[PDB]
Amino acid sequence: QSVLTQPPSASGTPGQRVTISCSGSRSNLGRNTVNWYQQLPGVAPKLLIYSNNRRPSGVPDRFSGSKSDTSASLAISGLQSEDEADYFCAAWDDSLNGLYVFGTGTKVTVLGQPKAAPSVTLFPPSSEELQANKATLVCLISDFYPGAVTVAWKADSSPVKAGVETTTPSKQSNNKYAASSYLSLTPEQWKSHRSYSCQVTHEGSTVEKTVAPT
Amino acid sequence: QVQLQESGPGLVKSSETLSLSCTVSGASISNFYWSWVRQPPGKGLEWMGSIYYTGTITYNPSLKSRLTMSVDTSKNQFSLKLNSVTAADTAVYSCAGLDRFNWNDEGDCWGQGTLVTVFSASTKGPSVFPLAPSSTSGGTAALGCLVKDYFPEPVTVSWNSGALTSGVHTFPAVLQSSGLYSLSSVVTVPSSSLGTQTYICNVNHKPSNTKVDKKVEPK
Repeated sequence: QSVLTQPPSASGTPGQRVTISCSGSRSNLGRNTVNWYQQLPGVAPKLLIYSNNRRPSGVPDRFSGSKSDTSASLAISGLQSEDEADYFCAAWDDSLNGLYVFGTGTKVTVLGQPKAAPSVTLFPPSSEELQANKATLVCLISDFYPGAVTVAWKADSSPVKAGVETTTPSKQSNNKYAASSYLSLTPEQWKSHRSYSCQVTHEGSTVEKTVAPT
Repeated sequence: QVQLQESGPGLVKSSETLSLSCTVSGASISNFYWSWVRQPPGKGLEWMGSIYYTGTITYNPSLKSRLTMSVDTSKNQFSLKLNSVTAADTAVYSCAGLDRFNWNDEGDCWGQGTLVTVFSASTKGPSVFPLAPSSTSGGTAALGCLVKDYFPEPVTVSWNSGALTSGVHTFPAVLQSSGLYSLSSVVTVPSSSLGTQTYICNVNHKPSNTKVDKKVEPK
């Protein structure tokens, strides 16, 4: 599939209105309608919105959807604990033989404590890993709340295609969250670029660390 | 009235073929683009592919080398086969009837989802690399060990044979698309101790009967 971009985390207190954006492109949202799904652990996604703004029977009216040209939005008014879940937009995309593309997903949290911004540590590949013909960049992310982030990697200033693996956030002893992300490269890729960056997005913050082979 | 029901082994052997079927009731097999999606634990939703009753198929390009889908109109069923599975294919598999051209008025229909776990008796011991402390002031430095490409869980990491406990932070492992795990353990230490104090990570991976001690030194 492709990429519909969503913020990692949307949060509020009880009764507040939360909104979730979805950013796509000409080939998907430009030419097709959008659906919204509510996703709970261990079960199939539940359809909340189809055809941009229509609710299936049984879905309360406090969920509503809107769609622009290549952007879409889901609004959850009267935030309740029961609404805590992951939410995914999705649209057909006219590329290749036809693809159904899900968004990256947005965790909705009813805030149980103040927000907390992530700390980020980035390690370059070790000389001995490079001696074993491999290269791994390590991005460690700690002390954030709510428990969802996006990790994007850059080579110089361009987003990296492949080789990225990222954990789901896990709760620390102090009830904030931690996660980690790994970028796998050949030694040639590592040595041939000027720099690589780990960029972490969380609520109202972005933190980016950069390392260089020289 | 429309009902989709997934069916197939919930526990499957690695390298063998993962098979699931979906039975459709209350709707004609021609009314939808019949589809499979999956969600590995802790990850996002991934569309696997869609099939129409004529046999037209479109597959996620990241799975097309190992995925086949089929439709049996006399049983009102459709099915997926996923070859050469690893732990990376453990996931909630959900079937659905998707409306390609938004021709049906009620939107798509969804099954219940089923968590399928890929089981393997195989093992692989970790590679261990140092995450060296940079060249740190003022105050504290971070150093650690990267424990890469092992299977199955768990591994345990200690520092200086358990004498070093404060400032230690071992991060839960990532499961890579190869089906192997990796994790990092990092300790924060006084910058003033780097030239003098020895720091050794002790990695134990009992399933492979592997142990590694790695001295983590500056540079």
